[PDB]
Formats: sequence, structure tokens, C-alpha cells
Amino acid sequence: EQQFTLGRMLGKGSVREAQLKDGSFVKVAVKMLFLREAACMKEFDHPHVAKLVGVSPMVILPFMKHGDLHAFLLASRIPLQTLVRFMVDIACGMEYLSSRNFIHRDLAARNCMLAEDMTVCVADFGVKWLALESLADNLYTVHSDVWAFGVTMWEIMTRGQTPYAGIENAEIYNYLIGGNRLKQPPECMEEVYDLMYQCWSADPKQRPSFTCLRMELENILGHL
Ligand SMILES: O=C(NCCCN1CCCC1=O)c1cnc(NCCc2ccncc2)nc1NC1CCCC1
Repeated sequence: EQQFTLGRMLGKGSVREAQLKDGSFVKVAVKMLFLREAACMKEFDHPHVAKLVGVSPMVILPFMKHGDLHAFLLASRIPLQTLVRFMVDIACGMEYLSSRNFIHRDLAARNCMLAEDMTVCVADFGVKWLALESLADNLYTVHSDVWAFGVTMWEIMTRGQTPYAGIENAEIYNYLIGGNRLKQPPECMEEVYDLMYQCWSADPKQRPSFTCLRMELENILGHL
């Protein structure tokens, strides 16, 4: 298939803007690099998960003008209420995906997209976001998805900072095993950091579910 016109580069892994064609012309985004798993991912539908437009190899996703969450956070830096709502949005998307038995593996702010209405959707159906057992055993589960969510929470709170900035990738395992984590940002709400810290328990069963996270973030959102 080639009913779309490859255009300007959006990010570089390569993502490029394109123009998909019954009526007129729709602007999409094409990830340039399978069909069995894309048949499973096509069925997903939720206001906080980025839809699959299709596949062709390359992946066809909706074009989203406000770009990715990570750049947005960075752009602002160079209100807690808005930050907490971003987290709620990601949690809704993730709660949905894990309810469909989908393990994401690559959750990060860069993989979260700002929609037209400035809601955040989880994108990208598929070491600094990886749980200890993802690192030690290549075990990927809902619980390692929650670990990655917790790092994403930290990214939101620090407004786009690189996690473990003073530490090399090769030293991350060693850092974490020693019981060290990402430190509480200055002016970060205790309640926010507590929930985030819970996401990084060495014991994967001691990590909250996405339902639990959504509820406990939604609770915080009501105590504005
Ligand atoms: O770049 C984009 N839009 C314009 C942003 C430019 N902005 C934003 C504020 C100021 C300004 O000038 C963009 C638009 N649509 C898509 N569609 C999702 C596709 C996708 C699929 C799977 N994984 C990951 C992304 N991705 C985009 N970017 C990707 C390439 C790098 C990060 C994500």
C-alpha cells in the first residue's frame, strides 16, 4: 500500500508526516522501520490511547499537532493541577490497555501524545524507564508498565528532566539494586511522590495497579 505521500520529518527510529487518501486528504504520521499484531491493535478504542490508522514496513498513526508530552514539558521550562491531569489521562489509557491484556513495554513521556483538546493519549504499540526485573530477567508485565508510569510521573513533575541525569545507562541496574530511586523533585507534592515511589517497589506485586493509580490520582485531583 502507498495511498499516502511521505513528507516532512517529525522526529528521528523515524517518524514522518504524510497525507493519506473515498473523499479528500487526511494528514497522518508514519513510523518508518507484524501484521498479526496490528490486527489486534486495530481493535483498540479509548479516548486516552492513540488510535491505529493502519500499517503498510511502517505504522500509520493520527497526526497530532501539539506533539509529544515530553517536548511540551521541556518547552514550558526552557500548575500542579495540569500536571496531575496529564497523569490521570495516561493512567486511563494504561488501565484500558492492561484490561485488554496489552503490555506496553515502552511507556515514557516521549510516547505520550497531546491531542487537539490537549488531553494526553498513550501512543506506540511496539533502560531508565525499566523495572529491575525487566533489566535482570527481561520480564515485561503490567507491573513493569507501572514502574515506567512512575518514571513518567516523575518526568511530568520535573517538567521533562532526564531521569538519573548524573548516571550512565550501564550503571542504572547497580544504582537501583542498592535501593536508590529517583529523588523527590523540589516543590513536588508529598502525595504525588509517595504514589510515584510505590511504582518502583522491587517487589512487582507491591506496585499499585493502573486502576489504583487512576483512582488515587483522581482523588488528589478532587482535593485541588
Ligand atoms: O511532531 C509532531 N507534531 C508537530 C509537533 C510540533 N510542535 C508541537 C508544539 C510546537 C511545535 O512546533 C507529531 C505529530 N503526530 C505524530 N503522530 C504520532 C505517531 C507516533 C506513533 C508511535 N510512536 C510515536 C509517535 N507524532 C508527532 N511527533 C512524533 C515524532 C517524535 C515524537 C512524536
